Amino acid sequence: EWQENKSWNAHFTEHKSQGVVVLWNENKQQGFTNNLKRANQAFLPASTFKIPNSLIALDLGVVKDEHQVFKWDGQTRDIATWNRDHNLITAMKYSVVPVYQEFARQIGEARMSKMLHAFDYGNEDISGNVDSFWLDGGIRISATEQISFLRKLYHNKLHVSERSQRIVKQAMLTEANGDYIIRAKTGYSTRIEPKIGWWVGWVELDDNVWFFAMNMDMPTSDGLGLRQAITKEVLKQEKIIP
Ligand SMILES: O=C(O)c1cccc(-c2cccc(F)c2)c1
Ligand SMILES: [Cl-]
Repeated sequence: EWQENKSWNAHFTEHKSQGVVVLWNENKQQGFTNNLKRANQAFLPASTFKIPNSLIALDLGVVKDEHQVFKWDGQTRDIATWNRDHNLITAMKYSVVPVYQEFARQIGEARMSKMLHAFDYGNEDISGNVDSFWLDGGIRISATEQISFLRKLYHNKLHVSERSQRIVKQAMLTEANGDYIIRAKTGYSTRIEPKIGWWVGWVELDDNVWFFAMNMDMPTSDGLGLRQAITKEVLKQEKIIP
C-alpha cells in the first residue's frame, strides 16, 4: 500500500527547490511519498553508499572494528575535517571520501560486485572506477530502494554478520533525545547531472520505526542543510516527531 501526498511539495517549493520524501511505517507496512514517480527514479547514491561500503569492509575484515584508526595520508584536501585521522565513526560523521575510497580498493571489484548483488542494492552495477563508482560510475538507487535496503539492515537480515550490521547502525547514529533516535546518512552528488542531496535512515520511537529516504535538487552547496530541515518538517507535519 502506497499513498501520494502532494501537499508535502510545499516544503520543497517554499525553498524554491524540488525533491521527494518517502516514508515507511514499519508497524503498519504502509508507505507515503509526495511524488511516486521521483520516488522510483534512480540516482547516484554518493555518500549514502558509505552504509553498504562500511558493512562490506567490516564483514571482510578490511576494517577490524569501529576503533581502528585510518591515518591521514598527508595530502591536504579542501575539506578541513578530512585532513586528520579517522575511525569508522568519525569517517561516516564527516563523510570522509578518501577513507572509503581505500576501503573499496582493498575490497576489490569482484567482492564488491558479489556483495551488492547479495544486498539487492540498487542496480547492483559497479561499472566505473573501483574507487569512485558511487560518485561518477554506473551505480544507481531510488529512494524506495534505499528504504528496502535500510529495512533489511534494521532487522539484521542482510547477508553479513550480525556484528557488522550492529556496528554500522552505531556509526549511523545522528541524533538522540528523550523523544526519538535518528540513524541516517547524508549524500551529496555533483559529478553527474542532476546534482542532488540525499538523506536516508530511520526514526526510532518507543513502539514503532519510521524509515525515510529523501533526495532533492542541489544546484549549490548552499542548500545542503535543507536535506535534514525539509525531512524533519515532513516528520513534524505527520506527527512522527514533536
Ligand atoms: O554534507 C555533508 O555532510 C558534507 C560533508 C563533507 C563535505 C561536504 C561538501 C561540501 C561542499 C562541497 C563538497 F564537495 C563537499 C559535505
Ligand atoms: Cl547506538
